[PDB]
Amino acid sequence: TQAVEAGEKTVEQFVQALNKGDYNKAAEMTSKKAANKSALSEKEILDKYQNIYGAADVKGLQISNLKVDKKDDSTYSFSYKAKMNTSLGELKDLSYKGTLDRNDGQTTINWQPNLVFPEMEGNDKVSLTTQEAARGNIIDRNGEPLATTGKLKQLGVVPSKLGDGGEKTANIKAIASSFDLTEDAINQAISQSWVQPDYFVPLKIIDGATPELPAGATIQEVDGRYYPLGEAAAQLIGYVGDITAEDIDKNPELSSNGKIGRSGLEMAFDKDLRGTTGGKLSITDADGVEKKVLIEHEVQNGKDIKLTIDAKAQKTAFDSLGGKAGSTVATTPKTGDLLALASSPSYDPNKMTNGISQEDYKAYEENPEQPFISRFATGYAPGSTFKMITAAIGLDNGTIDPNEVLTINGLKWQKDSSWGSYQVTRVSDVSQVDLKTALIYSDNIYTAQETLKMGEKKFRTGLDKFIFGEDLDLPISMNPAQISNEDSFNSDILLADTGYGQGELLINPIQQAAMYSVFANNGTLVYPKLIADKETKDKKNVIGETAVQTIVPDLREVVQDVNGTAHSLSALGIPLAAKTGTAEIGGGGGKENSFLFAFNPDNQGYMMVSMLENKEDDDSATKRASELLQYLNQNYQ
Repeated sequence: TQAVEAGEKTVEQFVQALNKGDYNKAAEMTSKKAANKSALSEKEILDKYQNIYGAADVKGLQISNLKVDKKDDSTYSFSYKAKMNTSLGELKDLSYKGTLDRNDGQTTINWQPNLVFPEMEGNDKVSLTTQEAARGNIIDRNGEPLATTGKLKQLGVVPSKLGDGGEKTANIKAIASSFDLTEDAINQAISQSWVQPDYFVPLKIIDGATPELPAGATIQEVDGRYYPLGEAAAQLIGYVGDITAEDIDKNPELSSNGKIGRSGLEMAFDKDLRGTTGGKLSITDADGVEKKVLIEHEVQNGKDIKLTIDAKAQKTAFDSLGGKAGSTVATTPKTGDLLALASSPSYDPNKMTNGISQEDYKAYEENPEQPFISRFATGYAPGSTFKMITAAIGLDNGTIDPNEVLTINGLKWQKDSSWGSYQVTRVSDVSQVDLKTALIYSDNIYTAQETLKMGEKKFRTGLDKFIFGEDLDLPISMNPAQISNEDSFNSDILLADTGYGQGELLINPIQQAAMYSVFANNGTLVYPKLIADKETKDKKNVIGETAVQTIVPDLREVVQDVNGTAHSLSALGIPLAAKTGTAEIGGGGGKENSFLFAFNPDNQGYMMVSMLENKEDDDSATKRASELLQYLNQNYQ
């Protein structure tokens, strides 16, 4: 058993070297080239493994059921089952056999071609045929395409037909002025290292009508990924890019010639959209006749994925932001169907997947407003819109009397002199403020007082009945909401700030639309839903129905009362219950975020949560919501 265990260690080190891709380390574990020992030399074994395993993208060689005994005084036989992953799938149940050589004081492997693949002999070759799978489509709730593989117009130039001296400079300026291109960019494209005099040098993709083609201009039809909404859904859908040799090392089942999702849903649903590579991995004879077929299966195209998004609401919600930093979430609050997940500013995903320059990509990454951010999935302080939750909690535990009137003098207020210079600030100097008045005028001092009067324990008890700390079942990279950094505020100031929603709270717009959905389901929290076919999961008795039937009538007045903060939305003439909010936030000035929550209190057909990050002066989310509220009130009742 002394040499048997030394032989078992030799087989394990040989497999481990093949599994790690170190073929030279595995080849040096073989005996000398002979007839009763190894078949090839060490350098020939290296080239055979590197060519065969490299062509099939073999990765993850692991063995089992290893048995090593003894055949002669110096020969030990070994056998084992093995498994490996290739570019066509998993090779399961591979019976490997061989012999060892115990000359000198170390044990080597009598290498044979059957150690590459089980039934290989002599000068047998390995052939791999593959068929690329078509990437599945991403569609909205009504079948409209959001991410599709279609035909594109590739506008390029042939430098031979461009001219010589003077005529070449005139045609470059003619194409640059006819397709809105830079004159120096066309010269740089035709002067790269890969360019030859007659090579078709691609320039840009034409997503419309093709104008007149001057001398040297030509258009060719190529197939690629196309995003109809473009930047309107760039953060949600994402983009796909060319698969690199490093991506194949991570997952061999990818197509070493296709596309892979880099961000958004194209990446979160990459496996379900890319399908499976079809083809056949066969062992051929010395010429080219197949002996045995190892792996073979038909190509399967990627399955289409249907979202709850509305293609027209996603475009309207994005355009309403006007390119400013912000986000908008539109849901059907009774089922959680995410009708729109807009984020602004945004990037062009079509330009991203169809060749983007280093300057345009650097302009996206170094933009101070950061268009790459999925703002609907980024945690923010909910702002003074959070009064609705604090009030509903205050009504459930009997802390807040809807008819009790607090006397507030001025625009600033603090509990004691222990607060130092900090004071809760409000915008409207209303002396007699009750619950309805504080919701109409968005009075933070009222909310700050009722929160301290409620206490931390009773406040967290009502907050814990929501979705704080929960990871939502959504294919969107997202962190769970939090009430504070730790489980205790340990500060009356932080408790009051959390009352009107700007302490250490972190709730992204999707999680906000889930928490605010209780006012459309009589206190029942309906979780958001992005996939059209999934079931509607809900959370009952989050707040009392009494608080819903008390705050929702006041939220109507936030729109209808002439001093309401959302009174500009009464121009719509539709049943609206809204609530505005602001949040004061590395240097800089008053980084203020304008929020807006609004829904239909008559039919609960739609719910909207929009916000503007670092708002400009005189700008607000309420000013930009008139267009989206009309479409949601018309098509979602």
